[PDB]
Amino acid sequence: EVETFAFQAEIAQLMSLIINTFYSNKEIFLRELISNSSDALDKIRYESLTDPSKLDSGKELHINLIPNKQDRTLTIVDTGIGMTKADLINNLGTIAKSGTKAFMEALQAGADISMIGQFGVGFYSAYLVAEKVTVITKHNDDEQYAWESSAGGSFTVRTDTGEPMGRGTKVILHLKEDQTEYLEERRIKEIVKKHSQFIGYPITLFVE
Ligand SMILES: CCCCn1c(Cc2ccc3c(c2)OCO3)nc2c(N)ncnc21
Repeated sequence: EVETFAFQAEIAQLMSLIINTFYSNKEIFLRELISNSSDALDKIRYESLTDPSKLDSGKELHINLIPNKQDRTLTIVDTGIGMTKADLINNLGTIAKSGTKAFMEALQAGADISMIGQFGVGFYSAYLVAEKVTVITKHNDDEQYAWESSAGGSFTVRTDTGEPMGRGTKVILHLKEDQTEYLEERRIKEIVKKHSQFIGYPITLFVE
């Protein structure tokens, strides 16, 4: 069964801003997602130092970038801590409420969209390039879930029956028709080198 939820009004407002504002420097979505992956990998690494069994779901700590021109998706995969149902439905939105307010305040005063990551809401920059985002995630203490949203004020959560992932998160970007450059090897390499060159985990860019 699929459950449908409304975003909090402030998140919905953030998403509409991201979708609606004219802003050409869209490529920053990728460093925001890689940065989120890096934080998640830091988290499981740290937690495993006092409970080694937390890596029974997989010892390798890495990031994969997987373009698929047939499906028109760019997927950012990590083996980080993953997210629980409670994260997906309630807790991330709760935390994002204050970040959104600060960000939207910063934007008048002359900040720009590239600075979104300073406010803890960089995930939503995915909507600069994606018409739909699907997030598949597995946390040690919980089941594998699929979260999905095409914005418009709602998202869904379902238990995921797909290929079990062990532990971590896949963000599947269903790209807008005019954003297929982010499926091109040379373009992704350029962006990673420019914005994500010092991430402390291997980033493997898959080819097609
Ligand atoms: C705000 C950072 C924590 C939430 N989070 C995020 C950011 C985020 C925020 C909101 C989200 C979301 C993801 O999926 C659905 O809603 N990415 C990851 C990740 N790769 N691994 C673990 N946790 C993540």
